[PDB]
Amino acid sequence: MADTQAKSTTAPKAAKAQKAPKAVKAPKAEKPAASEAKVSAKKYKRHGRLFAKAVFTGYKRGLRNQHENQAILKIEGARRKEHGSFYVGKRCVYVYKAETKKCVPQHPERKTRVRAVWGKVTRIHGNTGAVRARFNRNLPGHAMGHRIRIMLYPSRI
Amino acid sequence: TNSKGYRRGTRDMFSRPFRKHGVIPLSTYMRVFKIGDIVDIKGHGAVQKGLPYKAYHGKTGRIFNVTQHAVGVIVNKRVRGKILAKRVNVRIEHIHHSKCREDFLRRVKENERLLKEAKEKGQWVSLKRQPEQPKKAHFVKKLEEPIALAPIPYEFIA
Amino acid sequence: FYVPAEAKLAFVVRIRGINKVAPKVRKVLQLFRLRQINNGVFIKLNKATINMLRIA
Amino acid sequence: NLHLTKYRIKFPYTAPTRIVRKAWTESDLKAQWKVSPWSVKAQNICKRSSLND
Amino acid sequence: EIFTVGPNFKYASNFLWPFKLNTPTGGWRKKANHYVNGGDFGNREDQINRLLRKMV
Amino acid sequence: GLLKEYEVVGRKLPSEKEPQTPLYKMRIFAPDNIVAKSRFWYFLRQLKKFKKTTGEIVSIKQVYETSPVKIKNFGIWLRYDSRSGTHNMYREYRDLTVGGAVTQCYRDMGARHRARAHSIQIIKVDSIPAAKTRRVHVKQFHDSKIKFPLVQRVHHKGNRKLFSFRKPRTYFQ
RNA sequence: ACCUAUACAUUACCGCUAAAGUAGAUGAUUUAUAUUACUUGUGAUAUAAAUUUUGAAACUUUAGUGAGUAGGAAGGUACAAU
RNA sequence: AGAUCAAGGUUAUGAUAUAAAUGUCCCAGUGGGCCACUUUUGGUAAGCAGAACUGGCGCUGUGGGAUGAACCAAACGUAAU
RNA sequence: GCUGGUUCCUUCCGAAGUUUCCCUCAGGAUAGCUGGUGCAUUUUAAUAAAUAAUCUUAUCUGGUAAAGCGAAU
RNA sequence: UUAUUAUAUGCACUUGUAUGAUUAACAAUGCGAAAGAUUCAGGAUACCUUCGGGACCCGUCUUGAAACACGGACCAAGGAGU
Repeated sequence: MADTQAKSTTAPKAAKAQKAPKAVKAPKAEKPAASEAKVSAKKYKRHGRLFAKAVFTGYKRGLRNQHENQAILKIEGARRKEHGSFYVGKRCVYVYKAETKKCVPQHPERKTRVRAVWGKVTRIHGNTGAVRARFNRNLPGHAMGHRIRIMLYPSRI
Repeated sequence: TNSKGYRRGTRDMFSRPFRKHGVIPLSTYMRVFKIGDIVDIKGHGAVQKGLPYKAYHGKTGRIFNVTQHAVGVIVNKRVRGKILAKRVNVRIEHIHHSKCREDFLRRVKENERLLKEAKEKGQWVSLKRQPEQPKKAHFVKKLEEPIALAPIPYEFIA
Repeated sequence: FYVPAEAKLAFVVRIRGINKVAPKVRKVLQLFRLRQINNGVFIKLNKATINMLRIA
Repeated sequence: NLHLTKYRIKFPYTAPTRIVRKAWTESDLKAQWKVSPWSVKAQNICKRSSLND
Repeated sequence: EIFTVGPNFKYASNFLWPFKLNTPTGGWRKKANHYVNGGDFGNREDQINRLLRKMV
Repeated sequence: GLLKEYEVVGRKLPSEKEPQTPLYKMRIFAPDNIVAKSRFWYFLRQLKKFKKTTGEIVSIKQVYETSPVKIKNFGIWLRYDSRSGTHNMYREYRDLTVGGAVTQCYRDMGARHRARAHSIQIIKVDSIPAAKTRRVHVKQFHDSKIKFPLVQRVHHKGNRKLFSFRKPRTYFQ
């Protein structure tokens, strides 16, 4: 009985398509004879354009340690662990303001008022979507409630 | 506050266990022990000239004394820790044989003979000792009375 | 009724520490070369290692 | 785990599936399912799914 | 000379150093008791394969 | 586990003074196929001499309940031991299969009586047809047909938006 | 389903314990080439080129391994005068 | 019992050996201890005393019951996962 | 035999609180543990047919539970 | 009979597979600019500024000291294994 479920959901590889490995539809269609393809709805909220917003929530805190070489994030789009795994491997970048310039504009133009350390998210951590993240240096400690970002780089389909 | 000394603590040890009191047998006055016939030291209550004292009784030993009517042993006892040898003299009727050699001597002469029969075909020796193994994989007919055969308890209430 | 063969070839993996271990289980476990947690070796099973394996 | 519709269809309570296979087509639900005015609202899982860019 | 068990076996696994198994993710289910009430150490003998797919 | 069912036969290893020992059989519901192998000894040590290891366990057999699509109800006899009032016991629970009819029966017996699993022996399982269930919380479901608007949900509470906008209004009639 | 330890594993690194290797450099060694003995093809000669140093108390290499007061030995540095 | 010839399988239970084997300095210390489980005296008893067999605390940080020398995980080269 | 202080860093190793004796019972000798110093050697030491430690196999070994009063005491 | 596999590939060449704790082509960013001096990472050197966890304040007798146990106001020079 489950043998067509080894078959029918290769129609996504037949509707994308690639080598077309299924003839039965699984279309999510409006037809009365088309009541399948089984979405794990619902959620309807973007948080994905560029610098898709996600505020920050302290380090990968033990109860009585820190391990501040890493950091942990709060990703406002996501709310189940199937959501957040689309944020694997993105960079993580956070700007924060300061006084002087001290650097010329040579690699593409900078009058230099903004200052920003950098980094890279890795893996999904919390069973609702909190996804820990490592930086270039270390997340400067007073940011627990600053509006850090995640840009789309790099991405796929 | 005492052990210290010389026969204290002989409640069930040093006497005769039940229905064996009175006159000694005369089998044990006959036995013969060479150098190396490994022997035991144990307790008795019918030759009251001699004993092994409160710690030894229940240990066995080698024999390196051959004398008039005595046996002088080597025996291991626990000091903490310099486990030494001791030379104890004792009249003979305190003493029983080891039988722990007495399996091993027929472990010898089988091996001299089962190799001797192996000396006509060659293979194989198989002459060491091995305990029971994981056995086999039978198939078992009922053959005798098919199953259920269902003993399930119900017994508490009494 | 066909029985499966009862087997030789066990495989033994330690679980618990180096410390708070029982008295004569300190020599048996150095007598299989399990020392650290999550190390393993194999045995040749008979009765004569079960009542070494039971005392750990 | 389930919500209920509003279409009670008669069966014996110890019915095999084949008469249910018979009676479900007889009770013309598949006709009247997609005309239910808020199962027109059901078509947001059947058209507003994935809402192409 | 291990998986089939033979007469050269005793020298065929002192030849191995003990391994260094990692730690089996998903976890250990309790680590409290013997297998047949709570579940971990002991006479498990057949479900060792679901461990070693993880633990190693 | 989901308390699958195994039948099991012991051996009493074949010692020459009387070969072909009589090979008694149980019916063991158990959380695992590994754990009934040392539960059978606990049942067997009530009746015969037979101690592991003087006996083998010839084939455990998983048996595959026969009528799952039908809704046949069972009674179970029971031996619980509470604090010191160890007893006999008869219950039932109306379940789909037998294997679901022992998980539920454990997780009612641990639910109202505290009755750990080390004091329960499933001594008998019978497929009761009808008309002998005492069991007032069951046999009111015998009454086909039934109107029954016990409108429930999971109450998934509520769902995604942890600051919603639309007033979650259960009843919806 | 997840959760965290200076624990477990793997890559680097430190010191320590164990094991092992290296000294005819008025040579060794390739790289080419002239030739040749020619043994098909392997070698010796000659030319041209370049690599070849350390308290052998050195140097290379390999595995394992590391808590600590009471206390003992191990090399290391201050402040002296001769 | 001893010396000395004659015959002799593969050496005789498992599993190892992070190496085994010993003579000095009698080598600095230390010769007051504490606790839990079982086993247990003295006492009605106690966070008291009094012990045999282990493990630990003193020597020891540690992750965990907020806390706490012993409880239960684990016994601490510098580092990322 | 009683109290106070007994000064530089890392590496290695890592105990005692016990028995005896003493006008000793707050201390000392004593063995014990530890550390150092090498030194002799195994197809258990150098580019097994020999050992020493835990179970098995076999063989002796004890009266504590558990019993036992329709045996002694 | 039917399956099966390896052996029956020398001759030079190749940025070329794998092998000596098997990580590296590309691209961007920049002139060690006479002196002068911008750029990229790092940098609690010992502060100050801003936050997250940690956290009793030092000898010592003792089974046990953060001790509601004794000694310590601060500092330079002198002091105890000869």
